[PDB]
Amino acid sequence: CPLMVKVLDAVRGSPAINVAVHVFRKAADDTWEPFASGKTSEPGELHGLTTEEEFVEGIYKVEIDTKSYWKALGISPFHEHAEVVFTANDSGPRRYTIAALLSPYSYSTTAVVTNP
Amino acid sequence: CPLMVKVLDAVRGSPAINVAVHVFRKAADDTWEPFASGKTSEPGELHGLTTEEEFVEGIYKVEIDTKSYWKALGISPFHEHAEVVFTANDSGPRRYTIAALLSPYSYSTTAVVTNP
Amino acid sequence: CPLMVKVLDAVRGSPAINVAVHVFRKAADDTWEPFASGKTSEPGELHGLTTEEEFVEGIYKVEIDTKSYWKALGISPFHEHAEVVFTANDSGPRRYTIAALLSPYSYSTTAVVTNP
Amino acid sequence: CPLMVKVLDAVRGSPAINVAVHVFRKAADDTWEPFASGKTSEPGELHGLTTEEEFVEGIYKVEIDTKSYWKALGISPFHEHAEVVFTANDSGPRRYTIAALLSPYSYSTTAVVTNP
Repeated sequence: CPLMVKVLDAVRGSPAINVAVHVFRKAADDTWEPFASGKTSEPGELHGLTTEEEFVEGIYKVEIDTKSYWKALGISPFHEHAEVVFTANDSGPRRYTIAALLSPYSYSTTAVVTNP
Repeated sequence: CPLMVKVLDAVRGSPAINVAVHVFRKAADDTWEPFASGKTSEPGELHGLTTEEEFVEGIYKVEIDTKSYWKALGISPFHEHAEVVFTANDSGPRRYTIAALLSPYSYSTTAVVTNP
Repeated sequence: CPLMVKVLDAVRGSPAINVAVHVFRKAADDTWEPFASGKTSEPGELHGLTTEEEFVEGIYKVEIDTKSYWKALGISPFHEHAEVVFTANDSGPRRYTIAALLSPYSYSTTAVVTNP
Repeated sequence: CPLMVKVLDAVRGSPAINVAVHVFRKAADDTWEPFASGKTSEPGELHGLTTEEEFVEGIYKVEIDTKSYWKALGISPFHEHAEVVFTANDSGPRRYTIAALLSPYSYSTTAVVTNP
């Protein structure tokens, strides 16, 4: 798993479950092309997005469908989605965790990059 | 001001100066049209992006060029930029402050929305 | 002002009004002596806590009564309060802004430190 | 494990390793008495602080020794420590994760409370 997404709900103090997440990779022609997607699990995580072979260096975007999550809870949100845009770099072996901490009018995102 | 952006540096405990900011508005053909741009000042703020008249209802994207900010300080950060995407003015004119708090591998962004 | 506190509500996207704040200073006998207190105003700010003369070097604690804030809105939050503990003025007078961004089960706090 | 602590470094994008963490419980006489402590592991976590039997309802404080962590990295920090103060509540079965995301001049803390 070179790429995992973890989403937390700062209002309820809980994993954010059933959050849609879409990953895109920037193509040679500079448009965003679909790469992987899924929905977060009960632990708030999305595993199995990609493989070491497929996850080559390049620019990626992770879009987290925050608005739909809040709407499901009846809470009026600010953002359409949370967007995380980064370059994958081969720099020796690496695993990327993209974490997001959600509130209705605020989010934080952190990258935890480790070497197994 | 109907739209202001404020950027803070969590490493230095200071406003983030000279950060480039680009604002886009989603067009009828679902493309991101350039709307406004500027750079943060010494207090870490960007004022004067738009006017109440020009700032109509729509979906806006505020792009904060965090990578260039970090690189100029000698840090190779994780993200390319911070993106903030939101519907504005859909229940009438509001004033929006988009704040961002920057660290090399993490950022948070908050919206403060007031009714004039 | 040598010390200002600003508090934002991440649920509502608004300043956090009427939040009680208590400031302490560590005494020679290592107890926390009351230093100043107040409540945030409509812009979510608390000004006028102290003066450059009174705000000597020391270890200070800013206690933000977040629990009472949430409870008044109908939310049972996780934390009792937010505590911010720091050495101040040890390389001469500075101006400190202590910011806090509140959610029911999460908060962040940032310091912006400037030299007048 | 009814109580776990997880600490992340927002500057390096990594778990925060070898961070001292002290837990206190508020005694009948209203003073803070030592309850548990340890240092974070390579994954940035501290497990095994307490047991279900010992972790009774009451007010707890988790102190995270952030200053020492930054100092070890040669980075000048703002806070003496990060302090998390909360009431443990029996509300059916519960597991508490106290997460902290560290920057030199800012931290966030989140409680993730789940039911196994």
